Amino acid sequence: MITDNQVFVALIMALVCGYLAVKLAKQLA
Amino acid sequence: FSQALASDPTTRRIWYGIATAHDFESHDGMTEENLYQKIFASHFGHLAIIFLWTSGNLFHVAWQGNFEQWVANPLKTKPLAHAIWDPHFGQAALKAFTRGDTVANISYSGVYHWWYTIGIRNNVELYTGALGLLVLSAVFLLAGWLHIQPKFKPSLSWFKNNESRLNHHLAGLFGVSSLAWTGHLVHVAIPASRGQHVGWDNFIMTPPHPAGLQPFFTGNWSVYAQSPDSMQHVFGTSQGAGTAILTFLGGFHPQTQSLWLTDMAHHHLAIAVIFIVAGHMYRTNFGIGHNLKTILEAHRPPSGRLGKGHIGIYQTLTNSLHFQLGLALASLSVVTSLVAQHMYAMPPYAYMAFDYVTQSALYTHHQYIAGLLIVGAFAHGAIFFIRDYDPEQNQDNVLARMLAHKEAVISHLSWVSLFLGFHTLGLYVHNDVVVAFGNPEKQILIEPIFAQWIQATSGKMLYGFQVLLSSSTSNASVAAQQLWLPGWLEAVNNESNSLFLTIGPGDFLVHHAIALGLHTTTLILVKGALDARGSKLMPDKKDFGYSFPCDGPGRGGTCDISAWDAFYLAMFWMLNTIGWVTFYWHWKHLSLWQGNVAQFNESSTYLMGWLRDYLWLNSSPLINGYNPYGMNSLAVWSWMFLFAHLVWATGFMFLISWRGYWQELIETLAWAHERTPLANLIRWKDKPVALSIVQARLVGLVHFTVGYILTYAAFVIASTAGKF
Amino acid sequence: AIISHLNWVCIFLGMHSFGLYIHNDTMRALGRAQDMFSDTAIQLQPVFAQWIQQIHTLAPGNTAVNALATASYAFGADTVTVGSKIAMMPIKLGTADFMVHHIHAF
Amino acid sequence: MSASYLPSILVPTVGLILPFASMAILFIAIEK
Amino acid sequence: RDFLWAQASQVIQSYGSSLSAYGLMFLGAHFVWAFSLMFLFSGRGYWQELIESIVWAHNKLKVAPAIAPRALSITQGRAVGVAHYLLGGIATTWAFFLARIIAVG
Amino acid sequence: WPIVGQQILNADVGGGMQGIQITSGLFQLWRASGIVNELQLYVTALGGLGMAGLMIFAGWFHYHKAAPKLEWFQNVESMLNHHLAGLLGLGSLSWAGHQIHVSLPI
Amino acid sequence: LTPCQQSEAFHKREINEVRTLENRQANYEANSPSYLALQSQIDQVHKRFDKYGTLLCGQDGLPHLITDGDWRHAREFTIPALLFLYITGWIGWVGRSYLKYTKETKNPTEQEIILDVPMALKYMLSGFLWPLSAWQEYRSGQLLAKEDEITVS
Amino acid sequence: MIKKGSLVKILRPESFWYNEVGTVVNVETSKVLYPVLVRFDKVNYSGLNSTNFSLDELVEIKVEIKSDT
Amino acid sequence: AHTVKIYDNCIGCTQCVRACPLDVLEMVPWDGCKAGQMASAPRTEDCVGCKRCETACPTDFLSIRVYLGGETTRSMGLAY
Ligand SMILES: CC1=C(/C=C/C(C)=C\C=CC(/C)=C/C=C/C=C(C)/C=C/C=C(C)/C=C/C2=C(C)CCCC2(C)C)C(C)(C)CCC1
Ligand SMILES: CC1=C(\C=C/C(C)=C/C=C/C(C)=C/C=C/C=C(C)/C=C/C=C(C)/C=C/C2=C(C)CCCC2(C)C)C(C)(C)CCC1
Ligand SMILES: CC1=C(C/C=C(\C)CCC[C@H](C)CCC[C@H](C)CCCC(C)C)C(=O)c2ccccc2C1=O
Ligand SMILES: CC1=C(C/C=C(\C)CCC[C@H](C)CCC[C@H](C)CCCC(C)C)C(=O)c2ccccc2C1=O
Ligand code: SF4
Ligand code: SF4
Ligand code: SF4
Repeated sequence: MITDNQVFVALIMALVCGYLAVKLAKQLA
Repeated sequence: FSQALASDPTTRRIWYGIATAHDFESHDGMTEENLYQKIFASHFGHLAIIFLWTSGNLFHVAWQGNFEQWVANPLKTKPLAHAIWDPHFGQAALKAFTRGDTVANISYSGVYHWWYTIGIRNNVELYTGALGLLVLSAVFLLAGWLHIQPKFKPSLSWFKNNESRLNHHLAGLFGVSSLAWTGHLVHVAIPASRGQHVGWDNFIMTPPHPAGLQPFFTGNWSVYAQSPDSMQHVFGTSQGAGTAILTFLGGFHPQTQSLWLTDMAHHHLAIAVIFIVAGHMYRTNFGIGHNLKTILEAHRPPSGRLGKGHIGIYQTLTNSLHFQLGLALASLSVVTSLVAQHMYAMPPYAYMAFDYVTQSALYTHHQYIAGLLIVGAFAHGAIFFIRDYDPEQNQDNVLARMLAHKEAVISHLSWVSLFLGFHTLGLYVHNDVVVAFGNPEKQILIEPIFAQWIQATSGKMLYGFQVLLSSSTSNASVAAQQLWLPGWLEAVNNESNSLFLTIGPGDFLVHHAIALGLHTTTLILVKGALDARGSKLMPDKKDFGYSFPCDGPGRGGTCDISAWDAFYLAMFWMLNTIGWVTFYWHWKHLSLWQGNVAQFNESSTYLMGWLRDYLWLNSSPLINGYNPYGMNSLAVWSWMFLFAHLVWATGFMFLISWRGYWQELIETLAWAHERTPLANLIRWKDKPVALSIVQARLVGLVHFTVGYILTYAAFVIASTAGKF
Repeated sequence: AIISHLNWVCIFLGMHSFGLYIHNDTMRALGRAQDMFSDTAIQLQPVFAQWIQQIHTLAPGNTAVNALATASYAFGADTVTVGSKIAMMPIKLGTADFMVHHIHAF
Repeated sequence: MSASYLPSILVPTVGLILPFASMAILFIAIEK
Repeated sequence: RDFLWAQASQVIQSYGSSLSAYGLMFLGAHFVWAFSLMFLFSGRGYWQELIESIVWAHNKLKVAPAIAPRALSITQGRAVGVAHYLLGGIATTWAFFLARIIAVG
Repeated sequence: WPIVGQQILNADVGGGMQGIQITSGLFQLWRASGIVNELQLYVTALGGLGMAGLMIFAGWFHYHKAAPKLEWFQNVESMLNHHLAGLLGLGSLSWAGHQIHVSLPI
Repeated sequence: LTPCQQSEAFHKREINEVRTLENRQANYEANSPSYLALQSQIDQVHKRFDKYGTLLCGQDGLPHLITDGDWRHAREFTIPALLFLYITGWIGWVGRSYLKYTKETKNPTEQEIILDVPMALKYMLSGFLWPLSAWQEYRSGQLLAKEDEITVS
Repeated sequence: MIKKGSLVKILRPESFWYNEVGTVVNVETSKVLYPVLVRFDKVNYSGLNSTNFSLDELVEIKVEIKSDT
Repeated sequence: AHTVKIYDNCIGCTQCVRACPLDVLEMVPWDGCKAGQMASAPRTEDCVGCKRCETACPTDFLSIRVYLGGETTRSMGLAY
């Protein structure tokens, strides 16, 4: 129970990895 | 993502996947254009790391340190760097780690400041500039990515041009940043010098000299040299100083930093002149003039026939990146060893003559990196001879004539390596054996009269045996002794400074040994590049590349035959030879710090004096970092010295025993994996294999290097800070 | 199977016997960890093989009626024979004999 | 300065989560 | 710290006495031991490329021996390597076990 | 010897003779053998020369002069009956009968 | 750096070395024959210092010397201890080279390197005046070689 | 066309044995690209004696006939 | 995997398949040699590259070359 902003940063890092896969799928955009 | 390396159902794929990750010329689908492009991007991704790490160096000094308490009393206050925080550390050791000024645990600074300058006090100052440096580094990276984007790529006619940035990049960097550097060091850091604080709003309003510009504009005389400065000086109080553009002493200044920023200001004046004389030389050598000959891509000219131009034939040197790297890491290495040699006789820092631990850490740092750059230059030179050389084009010159008779050169180099050994080490064995028998006088002592002549050049007028600068009446001595020679003679006639020390036996025989090791190292670095396309043991060596195991264990054996094997052999000599130079240099200061110079020139003649007085006596405060009683500050270092001998000896696992034994053992481990119940459900991905014959020696060289580096990185700090 | 058994035995006797060396050398340079290791220093050492020496102390007379002395004075406790210089001593194990004996076994 | 009130109290996880994250990220990359 | 360090006071501080040979052999056994580091690390391929240059100098003056100069065998190099790693790796402790025990005898 | 100043190795041991100290246990073995006078050293040495020569004239006998067949070596049964009884047995008995009549001089 | 007959800091080393040797010298009885040789050994010690004093020697007591070619010190380098090494070594080397010239012929080359007739080893004494004759024969070696070397390809 | 048993000089496009003196073991008319085997005294690292060689290789080594007294 | 390339120095003394462990090479009738055999390696996919034919290869410079290439399960000689 410490560092709430760090928890949000770890969560957004996992979401950025998922969005990276989505970016690979989009490609042309 | 290399496909040929991808189809490798073993763990080895990852190793080269990181080992050949920077090996861009051997990736799959590699072309001529993409090589320079991605390597250019790595240049920009490398300088960005340098500036990010510089920003961190400045950030931790701003956030932690007693530098404001240091500028007042810089001798007594021991310098600090960054705070230490570790829940593993015992309180008994942290009570000794915290000493000096701060209350928090802070380590001892080793990287002593080069940019002395002012300090900008402590009011929202250094972390802002560090953030600006970091953001400039990031934008530098983003600018590289901007160049990578389509339609914004520079063509090959931007790197491979005699008429290109070889002109404007040269005369433009250390020239604009020369007038800027001079104008922003001797005037921006003139408050640190004298105390003439100037806000960044009126550079014109604040002239340091009594008169500015107008005396310089006159062609008769600068009217700036007729101004001396008093010896008494403080950063805040001038103490009788009479400002001048040039303030040369010619001698050891009271404050160790330069000569009142003389040397400093003279640099970029000379460097700007270096560009004024160079930027005009090669500018017309280029001319941006396309060749009139259309015999280079037309239908009319086919086949080989003739070259593109008798003067133009230099594409093998400009097209190849390994040759350009072999020269960029070579000339910089010449200047690197020169820079290292110019940090003990001409110290540009203040209070280095009074400091002890910090000085011994910077010289050997640049010394080891000098040896590194030398090896990198020669390794890429070998790669240039393998993947880029062509005997059909460079025929009839002197470069192709070399390797038609190079065996004679290798013979002379081998003879030198044997000669300097049988006598240097032979003398050493005589020294030890005759000193052991109780007869140090029977020892065949040696006197480097050549190196003693350097002391005669210092202007001593009491010698009297027809040596240089032995009489002030000689016209050669009278010539140009009007201004700076008075400080010269006064600065060298002292046993307290390091301007040309005394030289004798224990001083010569090590220089003889350094010549031995360096000449041997030179031969080893050169022959590996010469016999790179082929030899008598293996003439098809060109039919592979740089990193390959062997040709086959037959015909006597081809163990360690590739050019990469020559590199892996060369690194061993690098560490030991560059360690000989340091083992020698570590006595030329600890002998005078204790004042007992009679220890060296009397005991260093034999190796036993090197064994008992250095590897044993100086290591007392090192090993006594954490005695079985009260551990103190030198604990972390006394631990590293052990962790070093671990990592170093860890390399002996990868170097003494080869790879097949590990194959036969890993197969037993894999058998036990699936045969064991419960654990049989767990399955891997890439098949477990041992390291490659090339990667084995490379990783073991990594251990033999970093373990040896830490072996000497822990002894210096503790042994020098234990006795001072 | 033979070498697989010996392999795991070697690794267990290595990651501990020399592992404990890394451990203790860490505890000292780290600080107060070696201080709290003293109770463990009482462990292992004088825990095993101590009773073997005590067997040999009481071996004469009891399990050796025709012997008026032990196998060697390295067994007899507090019994020291000196001829101007010490000949043998009741080798009181302790501190790190369990350490070096397992470096040996490794 | 900050002493024991600003950034040094959040460092414990900063100096260790990036190693764990880096090994995890590179392992996910090689698993691809 | 207390073992390999305090022993130099009985092996080196003996030149003024009669135990000087155990210091020379001590410092000279490291020589042959590190001389084993020449064979246990390098390979016959590079050294065989090293002879043929010397044999070229030997063919320049015809001073090349009839017995064709070749490198050591791949197995013989390791046999000599362990021979020196042991000889240089025993004579040091041979000089050490015979160093202190005479001074503290 | 005095050639190159090496006479510093002559350790002052005492007994009117200087030289190099020995750690081979020769003096302890000789004292445990009852040897006192120097004459008993030379007689043993001259008696060792004879046994040393006889073995050269033996290894040169069963070969260039004689030679047992191959059948003489499969007698491992007859070999252990002479190594455990002729060498180990008579050896442990011959030296036993010595230190019973040579113990009292020590 | 002054010579040791005038360097007061060198004779003190002679006194100090004999002083360290004297404590070992006095513990034993001088009348014993096995230790009467120590006086002859210290006689060798004494007879050694006087010759080195003539050579310029370090003020510290560590006796230095000259290799620049100075005619006053040619005895430490140039003439004696140097030229004889060159001659003696090369008297062996050019003798070996002459044996290399006679290393061919009909009898096997391996037999004429190793199992040589002792007579060639007895002829070794031929080279009294190597210099220029050896230079002629080494010219002929390079000549008859006719640049016949290894490929290095 | 030259007679067998001639003293050879190796000028093979690959093996730069710059005129290593050797003798022709035999001459074969089978007509291939690398036929001639010669006694090569310089025992290569492989260990054998005679290897195959081209038609280039040797032209002549005596160079004289009647002026060679 | 590995890349097998046969020189023109072949004498056809079958030294390859004699030495060779898993029979990478193969003797084929040829019209330009003394004995009349030539070594050919069809099963280069199964080649391991142990380099034991260059030992038995007679010629001054060997006649059977195998340049080191990629590594697969067939070329690593592993049983798992
Ligand atoms: C001025 C002066 C002087 C003089 C000098 C002289 C007389 C000269 C010189 C100089 C020099 C002379 C220097 C140098 C250096 C060098 C180096 C450092 C080298 C190098 C080389 C290289 C680097 C190479 C590389 C490569 C290879 C090997 C491979 C391939 C190719 C290549 C090229 C890449 C003096 C000092 C006396 C004094 C002061 C003044
Ligand atoms: C030191 C030495 C030496 C010298 C000398 C010698 C050699 C010795 C000896 C010795 C001897 C000389 C020994 C012995 C032997 C003996 C014996 C071996 C015995 C016996 C007896 C018996 C066996 C008995 C039996 C019986 C009977 C019959 C009766 C009843 C029963 C019974 C059983 C008791 C030398 C240097 C040379 C070398 C070696 C060592
Ligand atoms: C142990 C050993 C192996 C086996 C090596 C293996 C299995 C590598 C083990 C690595 C493990 C997974 C730990 C790796 C982590 C390191 C502690 C640090 C690396 C982290 C980064 C620097 C990459 C060889 O393959 C070998 C080959 C040739 C000569 C000697 C040897 C040898 O001694
Ligand atoms: C030096 C070296 C060689 C060459 C080793 C040689 C040439 C051994 C030389 C030893 C002899 C004894 C020296 C030559 C002396 C002659 C016998 C002449 C002696 C005549 C009188 C002095 C008696 C290898 O073959 C080798 C192989 C694999 C890894 C490393 C190496 C390696 O380091
Ligand atoms: S590296 Fe290994 S496989 Fe290659 S020649 Fe050497 S021992 Fe043989
Ligand atoms: S190794 Fe070469 S010469 Fe021998 S049989 Fe095979 S192809 Fe022919
Ligand atoms: S490459 Fe290896 S497996 Fe293939 S034929 Fe040659 S020796 Fe045999």
